[PDB]
Amino acid sequence: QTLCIKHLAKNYSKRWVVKDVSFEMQSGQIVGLLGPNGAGKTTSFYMVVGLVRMDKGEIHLDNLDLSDLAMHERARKGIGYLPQEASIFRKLTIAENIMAILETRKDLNKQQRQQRLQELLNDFKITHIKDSLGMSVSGGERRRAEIARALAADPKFMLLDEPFAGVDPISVGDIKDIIRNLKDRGIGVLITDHNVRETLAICEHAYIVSEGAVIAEGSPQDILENEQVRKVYLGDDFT
Amino acid sequence: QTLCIKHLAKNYSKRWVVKDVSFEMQSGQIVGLLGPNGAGKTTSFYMVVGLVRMDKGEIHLDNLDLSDLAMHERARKGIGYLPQEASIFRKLTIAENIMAILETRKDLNKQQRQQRLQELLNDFKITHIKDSLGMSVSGGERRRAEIARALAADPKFMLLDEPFAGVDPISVGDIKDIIRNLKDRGIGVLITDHNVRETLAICEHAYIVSEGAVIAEGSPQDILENEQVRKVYLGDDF
Amino acid sequence: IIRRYLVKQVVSTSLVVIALLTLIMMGGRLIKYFGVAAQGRLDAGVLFSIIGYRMPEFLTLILPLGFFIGLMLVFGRLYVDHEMAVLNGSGISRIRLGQLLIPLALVFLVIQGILMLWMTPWGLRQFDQLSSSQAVRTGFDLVRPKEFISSGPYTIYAGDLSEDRKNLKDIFFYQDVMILAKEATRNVVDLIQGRRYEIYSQAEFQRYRLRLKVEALPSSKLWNKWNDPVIASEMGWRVFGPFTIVIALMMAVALCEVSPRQGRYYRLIPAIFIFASLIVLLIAIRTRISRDELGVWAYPAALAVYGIAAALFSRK
Amino acid sequence: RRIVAKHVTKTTALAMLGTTIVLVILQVLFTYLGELSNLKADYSAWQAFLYVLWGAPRYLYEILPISALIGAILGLGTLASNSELIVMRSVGISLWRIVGWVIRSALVLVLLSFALSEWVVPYTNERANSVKSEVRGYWSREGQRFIYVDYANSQGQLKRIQVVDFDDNYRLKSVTNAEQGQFVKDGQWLLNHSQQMAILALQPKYVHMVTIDPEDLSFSQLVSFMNYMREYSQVPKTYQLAFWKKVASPFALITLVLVACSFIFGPLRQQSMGFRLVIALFIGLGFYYLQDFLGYASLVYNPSPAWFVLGPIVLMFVAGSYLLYRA
Ligand SMILES: CCCCCCCCCCCC(=O)O[C@@H](CCCCCCCCC)CC(=O)O[C@@H]1[C@@H](NC(=O)C[C@H](CCCCCCC)OC(=O)C[C@H](O)CCCCCCC)[C@H](OC[C@H]2O[C@H](OP(=O)(O)O)[C@H](NC(=O)C[C@@H](CCCCCCCC)OC(=O)CCCCCC)[C@@H](OC(=O)C[C@H](O)CCCCC)[C@@H]2O)O[C@H](CO[C@]2(C(=O)O)C[C@@H](O[C@]3(C(=O)O)C[C@@H](O)[C@@H](O)[C@@H]([C@H](O)CO)O3)[C@@H](O[C@]3(C(=O)O)C[C@@H](O[C@@H]4O[C@H](C(=O)O)[C@@H](O)[C@H](O)[C@H]4NC(C)=O)[C@@H](O)[C@@H]([C@H](O)CO)O3)[C@@H]([C@H](O)CO)O2)[C@H]1OP(=O)(O)O
Ligand SMILES: CCCCCCCCCCCCO[C@@H]1O[C@H](CO)[C@@H](O[C@H]2O[C@H](CO)[C@@H](O)[C@H](O)[C@H]2O)[C@H](O)[C@H]1O
Repeated sequence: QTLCIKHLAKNYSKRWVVKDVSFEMQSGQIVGLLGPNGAGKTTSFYMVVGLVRMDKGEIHLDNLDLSDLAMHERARKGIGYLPQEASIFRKLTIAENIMAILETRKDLNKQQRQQRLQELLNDFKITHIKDSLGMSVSGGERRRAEIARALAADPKFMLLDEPFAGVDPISVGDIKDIIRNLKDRGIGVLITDHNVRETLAICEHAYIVSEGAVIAEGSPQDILENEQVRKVYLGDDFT
Repeated sequence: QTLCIKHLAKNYSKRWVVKDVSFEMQSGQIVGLLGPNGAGKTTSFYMVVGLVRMDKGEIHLDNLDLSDLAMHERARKGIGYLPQEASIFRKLTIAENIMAILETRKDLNKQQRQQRLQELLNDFKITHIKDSLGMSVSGGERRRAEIARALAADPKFMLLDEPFAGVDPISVGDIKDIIRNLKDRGIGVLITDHNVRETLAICEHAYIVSEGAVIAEGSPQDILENEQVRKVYLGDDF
Repeated sequence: IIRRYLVKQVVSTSLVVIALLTLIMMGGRLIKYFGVAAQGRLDAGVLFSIIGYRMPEFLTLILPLGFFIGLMLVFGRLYVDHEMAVLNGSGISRIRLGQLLIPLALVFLVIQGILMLWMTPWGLRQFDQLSSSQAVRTGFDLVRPKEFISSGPYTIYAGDLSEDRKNLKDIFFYQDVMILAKEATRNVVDLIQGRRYEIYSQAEFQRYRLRLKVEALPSSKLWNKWNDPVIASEMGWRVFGPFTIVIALMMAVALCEVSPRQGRYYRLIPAIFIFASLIVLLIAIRTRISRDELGVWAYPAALAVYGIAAALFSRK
Repeated sequence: RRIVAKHVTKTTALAMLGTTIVLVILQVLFTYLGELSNLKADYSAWQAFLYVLWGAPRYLYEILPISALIGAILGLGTLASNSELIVMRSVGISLWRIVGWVIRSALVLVLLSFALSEWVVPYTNERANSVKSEVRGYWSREGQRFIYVDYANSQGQLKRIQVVDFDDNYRLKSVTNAEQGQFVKDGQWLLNHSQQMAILALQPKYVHMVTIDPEDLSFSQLVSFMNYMREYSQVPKTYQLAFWKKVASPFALITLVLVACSFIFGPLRQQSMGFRLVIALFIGLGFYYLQDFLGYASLVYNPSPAWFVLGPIVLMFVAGSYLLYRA
C-alpha cells in the first residue's frame, strides 16, 4: 500500500504557506517530512492528517482518493494520527484507553478484543499501569499508551507529529525503537519534527520542505549531501 | 560579580519537584542549567528568574540577597530574562520596543538614550525593521529585537529560556553567536534548554538537575564523561 | 467505553453548569425579591417559598441551556486536550460522538418534558396563589421608616422600624381619623402610648388595637381545546419545548470545533447567544400564537430551522 | 517610562471602550427584546425602540463598572498571553505600576460615569419616561408638623394644602387648610382660604425630585435634596443608600479594575482568553449581585448603608492587593 500526496497548497490570509508539496509514502516505511520551521512542513503534515483543509491538493491511498474525505474517514481508510501533545484520555485508564478504540473495531469481537488489548498492553510494557488513569503516568509511559491506543485502531499509515519533542536523549533511543516497531508491523510512519538530526537516523526516505515547496527527496544520506538543504536548512556544518 | 544560588526547593501538591538545587554563575559566563525534562531544571530556572516563588532557597548577587525580592526587583538588581515564547510587544515597533525599556533607565538621558537605541539597533542588524511593528517581523528578527530590548535594561545576568527552541540547524549558529556576544559584553548567560547537544557547545560550566537535585558540575567535557549524567539523562551513546 | 466516558463527562459538567446557572439566575431574581421585601411590598419570610415554587420554571430554561453549555465544555475539552484528534484519528467523528450521546439527550428530554408538562404548571399555580395572597397586603405591612406610605384611604408614617416589619416607632396614621403613637407592633396592630384625633375629637390611650392563568393550568385540562389560541400556544410550548434538549445536542455538536490555543470556553459566548436566540424566537412565537397570529405549526418549524442549521454546520 | 505606560494604557483603554460599546449594544438589544412583549395601541415598536435608546445612557452608566472589569481582563490577557507582562516584569516594571497604568486607563471610564450621572442620565431618563408615557398627594413632615398637599408644581403653586401642627406631647395645635397657594420666598407661602383651626418649608425646586427614585437622581440633585431634608426633616434610609452608592461608584470601578489586574497576574495567568472572559463575566455578575443585595440589606438592617456599600469595595481592594502581593 502507498500513500501518494501531490501538489499540496494552502494559504493563510492570502499568504501561501504551502506551494506544491508532493511526496509519496508506502506501508512499512518511516518517511520524514522535514524542513525549516514555518516553511510548510507542519502545514503539509496537517493537511495530510486532515486537520487543515487543502486549498489545492490530491491525496491517494492505493488508488483511493482521500482529498475530499474528512479526518475520521481518512482514519477509517487506514491512517493513524499521534498528536505531539498529551492526547491520552485523562479520566480513562490505560487499559480503558486502548479498549475504547478497540471497541470501535467492526472486525473484532469481545472475546478477541480482550486478547488484542492484552497483547497490546504486553507489547509496550504498559501492563503494570493498565488500571492507572491516563493523567497519573509518566511521559514515556503515557506516550507508549497513546501509541498502543493508536495501533488498536489498526492503521496502515501512522502519522507522527513531533515524536522527539521534549524528550531526553536517553529516551530518544526508546522512541526510535518504538517507531521502528511501527514499521515492523507494516504501519508506514510519516514523521515531522524540529529535531532533524535524530529524525534522520530512522527515516528511510526524507522530504525537505522550504518556503512551501519540497526541495529534497531521498535517503537521509542524500539529504545530508544536498547543496540546498544545507544552504537553507541544515547549515554548512551539520553532524 | 557572581550570582550565587543554593538550596533551592519547591513542591507542587506536596510533590517536591526541586530538592536542593545549588549552582553558581559569574558575570561573563555562559552556564547551562540542563537535565531531564520535568526533573526540576525548568522550575529551578524559573525560581532564579522569579516567576515561581521558592519554598526554600537562597539567591545572592554579589553578597546581595535576592531571595525575598520579586521578579521586577530582581530585574532592577541586574537580572535579565528572555522568554521562550514570542515576548515582543505586538503593537510597538522594534525601535519603540527597545526605546520603551531604554526609557526605564534612570542613568540615561534622552540625548544619550537615542544614541543607545541607535547602537542597539545597529548591533543586532535590526535597523531596517526599526519602524516595523513587533507582530510583523520574522522569527529571527523578532528574537534579535527581544534580546536587544532585554539588553536595553542593562542586565548583569541574562537568563535565557530555551534559546534553541524551534530554530533551524542553520540558524543555531546565529543564536550561538548572539549568546557569545552577551558574554562578550559581560552579561553572564544562564541557559536552560531541552536541546542539550547545541547547548553544551557554548556553555563554559554546565549543571545537570535530575529529580530535583543537581547531579553534575563542570565543563561540558566533564558532563559528557559523567556516569550519572549519561546514565539518567544523556544515555550510553551521545 | 467511549460512550459511557462521554456520558459521565457531560453529565458531570452539565450538573455543575446547571447548579451554577440556577445559583446565578435564581439568586439574581431572589435579590430583586429581597429588594421588594425590603421595600415592604413582600414578606421576607415567604420569598423562599417563591424560590421553591419558581424552581421548575427556572429549571425549564436552565436544563436546555445547562445541557448545551456542558456539551460545549466537554467537546471543547476534547478538542483542547487533543482527545478529539485521536478520536477522529481512530475513525470516530464528532457527529459520531453526538449520536453516542443521543440516549443522554433523550433522558434530558424526558426530564424537561416532566418539568414543562407537570412540574412547571404546578409551580406556576402555587406561585400565583402565593402572589395573590401577597398582593393583598396593605396598611402597616407596606410602611417604611422615615417615609409616608399611602395605601387607599390610609397615610402612614413611621420614624423607625426593626429588622423585621414589626415594632414601629414614631407612628403617624391618617384616614378623617388621626392616630399618633410612640410605639406600635403589628391588619391587627397594637399601638403603645398613642393619641387618637378625629377631624374635633381627642382620645388618649396607653394601648390600642387597630383593625384597618394559562401558564399555570394543568396539562390534563389543556390537552384538548386546541382551537383556543391561548390554550394552543401553551400546549404547543409544553409539547415542543422539551425538544430544545435535542436541538441543543445537535447545536453543541455543530458549534464546538475549537483549537487548543483558543481554549475550552472560547466558543461558549457566541454559541450561548445562538441558543438564547433560539429560545427568544420560541418565546416570541409563543406570544404570537397567544395573540392568534401564528398557529401551533411554528413550534416544529422553529425547532426544525435551528436543527437543520446545526446539522448543515456540523456537516460542512 | 512613557512608551510602556502609553502602550499599556492605550491597549487597556481600547479594550474597555470596545467592551463598553459591545455591552451597551447588547443591553440595548436585550432591553428592546424584553420590551417588544409590552406593545399596545399607543406603544408601538418604534416607541419601544425610542424608549430603549433614551434609556441607553442609564444602561451605559450601569455597565461601566462591569465594562471596566471586562476591559481590564481582556487587555491584560492580551498582554499576558503575548508575554508582554512577563518582559515588563523582567525589565524592572512592578505589578503595581502596571496596575496603575490600567487604573489610569479606567479613569476615562470613571470620568464618563461622572458625566453620565451628572448631565446625561437625568435628562435621558426623563426623555425615556416621556416617550413611554408635578407630584400629587405629597405627604411630608417638617419637625413636629405634618404637611399634605394634593397637587404641587415646580412653578411654586399648591392645591388642597393640609398642615397639622404638634408639640413634644403630640397634641393638636392648629390644622390649617387651603385651596390654592403660591411661593414667594423660602419659609413662607401665600395662599387663599386660610382655614386655620385653633386648639412652611416646602420648596418647589425639589418637588420634581419627589417622584424620581433616589437611585435615578443625579449626585447634585441627590445631595441638594438630602440637604433639604436634613435641614427640614429626616432623610430616609433609601436616600442615604443612593448617596453612598453614587459616591462609591468610581471607587467600585477602580477596585474592580484592580481586582481584574490581580486576577490576570494571579489565578487567570496562563489561562485562555475565553476562560478569562467567562471569569470576568462571573466576577461582574457576582459584584453586581453583591452590591444590589447589600444595598437592599442596608434598607432592612440597622447599620448605615455606608458599611453595606463600602464593604464589598474595601474587601475586593484588599483581595486584589493581596493577589498582587502574591505576584
Ligand atoms: C424552550 C426551553 C426554554 C424555555 C425558556 C423560557 C423562559 C424561562 C423563564 C424562567 C423564569 C423567568 O422569567 O426567569 C427570569 C427571566 C430570565 C431572563 C430571560 C430569559 C429568556 C430566554 C432567553 C435566554 C425572571 C424574570 O423574568 O424576571 C423579570 C425581570 N427581568 C430581569 O430581571 C431581567 C434580567 C435577565 C437578562 C436576560 C438577558 C441577558 C442574558 C442572556 O435578569 C433576570 O432575569 C434575573 C437574573 O439576573 C438573570 C441572570 C441571567 C444570567 C445568564 C447567564 C448565561 C424584570 O425586571 C424588570 C427590569 O429590571 C431591571 O431594570 P430596572 O427595573 O432597574 O429599571 C433590569 N435591568 C437591570 O437590572 C440591569 C442589569 C440587568 C440584570 C442583571 C444582569 C444580568 C446579566 C445577564 C448576562 O444590567 C446591568 O446592571 C448591567 C450588566 C451587568 C452584568 C454584566 C455581565 C431590566 O432588564 C433589562 O432591561 C434587560 C437586561 O439589562 C439585559 C442584560 C444585558 C447584559 C449585558 C428588567 O427588564 O421584572 C419582571 C417583573 O417585573 C414586574 C412584574 O411584572 O412583577 C414589572 C416591572 O415593571 C415593568 C419593568 O420595569 O419591566 C415596567 C411596567 O411598565 C411594565 O411594562 C412591566 C411589564 O412589562 C408588564 O406590563 O414591566 C416592575 O414593576 C414596578 C416596579 O416597582 O418596579 C411597578 C410598575 O407599576 C405597575 O406595573 C404594572 C405592571 O405592568 O405589571 C401595571 O399594571 C401598573 O399599572 C403599574 N402601576 C403604576 C402606578 O405604574 C412600574 O412602576 C415598574 C417600572 O419598571 C418602575 O420600576 O415597576 C417589577 C417590580 O420592580 C418587581 O420586580 O415588577 C420579572 O418577571 P417575573 O417577576 O414575572 O419573573
Ligand atoms: C431571533 C430573534 C433575534 C434573537 C437575537 C439574539 C438574542 C440573544 C439573546 C437575547 C436574550 C435577551 O433575553 C431577554 O431578556 C429580557 C430582559 O429584558 C427578558 O425580559 C424580562 O424582563 C422584562 C422587563 O419588563 C419582563 O417584562 C419580562 O417578562 C422578562 O422576561 C426577556 O424575556 C428575554 O427575551
